[PDB]
Amino acid sequence: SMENFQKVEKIGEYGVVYKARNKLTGEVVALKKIRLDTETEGVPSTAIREISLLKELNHPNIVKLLDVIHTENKLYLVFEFLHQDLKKFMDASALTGIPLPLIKSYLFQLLQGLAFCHSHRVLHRDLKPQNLLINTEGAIKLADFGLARAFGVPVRTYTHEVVTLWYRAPEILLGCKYYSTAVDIWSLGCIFAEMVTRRALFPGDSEIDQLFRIFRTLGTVPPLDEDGRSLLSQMLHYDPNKRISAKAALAHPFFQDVTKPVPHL
Amino acid sequence: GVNEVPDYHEDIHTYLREMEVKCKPKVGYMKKQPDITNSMRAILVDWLVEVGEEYKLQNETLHLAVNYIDRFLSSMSVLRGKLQLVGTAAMLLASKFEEIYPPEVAEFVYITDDTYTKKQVLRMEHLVLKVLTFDLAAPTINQFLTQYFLHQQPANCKVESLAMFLGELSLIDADPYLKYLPSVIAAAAFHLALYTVTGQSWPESLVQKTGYTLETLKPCLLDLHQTYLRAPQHAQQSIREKYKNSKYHGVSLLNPPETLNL
Ligand SMILES: Cc1c(O)cccc1-c1nc2nc(N)nc(OCC3CCCCC3)c2[nH]1
Ligand SMILES: [Mg+2]
Ligand SMILES: [Mg+2]
Repeated sequence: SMENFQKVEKIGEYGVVYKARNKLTGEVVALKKIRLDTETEGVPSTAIREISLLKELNHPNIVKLLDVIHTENKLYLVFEFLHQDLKKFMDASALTGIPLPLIKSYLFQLLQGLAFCHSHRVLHRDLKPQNLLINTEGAIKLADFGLARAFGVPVRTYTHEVVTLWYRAPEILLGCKYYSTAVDIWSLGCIFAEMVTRRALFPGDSEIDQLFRIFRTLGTVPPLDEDGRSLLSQMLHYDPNKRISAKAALAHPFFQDVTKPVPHL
Repeated sequence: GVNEVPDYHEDIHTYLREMEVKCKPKVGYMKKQPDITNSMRAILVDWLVEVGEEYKLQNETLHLAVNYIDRFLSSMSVLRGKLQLVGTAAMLLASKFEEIYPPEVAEFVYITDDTYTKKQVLRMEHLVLKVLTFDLAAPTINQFLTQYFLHQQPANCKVESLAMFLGELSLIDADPYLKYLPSVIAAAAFHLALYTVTGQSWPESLVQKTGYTLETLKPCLLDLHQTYLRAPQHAQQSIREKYKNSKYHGVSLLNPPETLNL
C-alpha cells in the first residue's frame, strides 16, 4: 500500500508530514498522514475539504495532490515534494535580502494561483508564508488547503475563525457577516510587504493590537518602487469592495517586466 | 460588492456548468437496482429534509447529500435495509463539507432511531468517500439559483423562497428529475416562481448568461409545473410543511398558476 514509499525524514506538521521517495520511480514526494477517528468522528472535515478541493485545482502554482491512499485507519495524501517554505526562505534571507525580480516573480505566481482558486469558487483562507512552498527552479505554490472552502455566489456567512491573526483582513477582525475573495488578497498583500522587509507587516499580539497596527499604518515599505507601492496599496484597501482582485492585480504595471529567476538557495 | 464576486462570477458559472455534467448521476440507475425503487428514494429524501430541519442545516447541505446518494447508487447495489445507512452517511459528509457547525456523528446515529450502529455509520462514511473518490464539491440547484437571484431587479423574497421550494420538491422524484441538470432545474424553478408571484418571465439577462430560453426550458418546466400542481397529494410532504414556516415566507401556501402560457 505504502510499501513502495521509503520515508526519508519528518518535515513537521495534524497530521504528520514526511519526505519520502518512491522506490520504483525515484520520485520524491511529501506524505501527509491523517489519523481516522474510526470509533468517534470519522474522517475529519478539514481532510474532506482539502482533498475534494485539491482534486479540482490543477494549476502550476497550486501544490499537486498526486494520490490518496486509504486504509481502514489512516489516510495518506501524496503530494509533490517542494523544497522549502517561504517563511524559511525569508529567514534565511534576513541579512542578504531577496532580490526584487524574485519577489516580483513570486508575487506574480501567487496571484496566478490565487486567481485560479477564486475562478474555481475556492477561498484559501490561510495564506501565510509557512503555507507557500518553493522549489529550486523558481516556482512558488499555494499549499495547505485544510482551511479552504468552496463558496457560492453570492457568499453566505462562513467560519469566523479563519486566517492566522497577522494575515487576517479587517472585515474578519471586525466580525462582518460576510467575507469573500478579498480576504485572500489582504493576506497576499501582507506577504508582498513581508517578502520586501522579511518582517511581518502587522505582527499583532491580540485582535485589538492587530487592528491598531493596521490603523496606524494605513490611516485611522521603504525599498518599494512607485508601481510596487501602488499595487500594495490596492491589495491592502480597507474596503473589501475596493480591494483589487487577483485577476486585476496580474495586469498591474508592477508586473510588466516580470521574469522567473531561480532563488539564491 | 465583492460578496457577489464581480471579477469571477462568469468564470465560476462556466466552471459549474462543466462540473454539473461530470457529477451527474446516472439517469435511470434505479432500473439496475434490484432491491430498491424511486419510491423508497423519495421516502429517504423526504426524511433528509426532516433531518435538515431538525438540525437547522443549510439547504445546500441537503442538495449535496442527495447528489452524493444518487452518485453512490449509480455504481453500488444497495439492499433496502441499508438504503437509510447510505443516506445517513451522505448527510454526514455533506454536513462536514458545507456546515460551519455540523452535527456530531452521535446525532446522526440518534436520528436513525435504533436501526444502525455508530460503527456502521462511520464505515459507510468511508465507503461513500471511496466510491465518490472524495469528489464532493458538486454543483447544486441552489448554487445556480443564488446566482440567478442576482438578476432580479429588485430582489423579491417570495420569489426566492418559492424557487427554493420548487427546486427542493425536484429532489424527491428521481423520475423525472434525474434527467435534468441542476442549472436547468434551477432555471425552470426561478421562472416558475417568478411567474407565480409577479407575472414575470425568465429574464433576457439570464438568457444571455445561461444560453437557456423558455423553449429550452419547456420540458423541465412542464414537469415542474405538474409537480407543483400535484404537491398537496404527494405521499411525501416534509418540503411543503417546511415551506409553510415564516422563515420561507409561507410560500408552500401560495396557489400554483393554473397555466403557464407559452
Ligand atoms: C518546509 C519544508 C522544509 O523546511 C524542509 C523540507 C521540506 C519542506 C516542505 N516541503 C513540502 N512539500 C509539500 N508538498 N508539502 C509540504 O508541507 C505541506 C505543508 C504546508 C505548510 C503547513 C504544513 C503542511 C512541504 N514542506
Ligand atoms: Mg429497482
Ligand atoms: Mg437532476
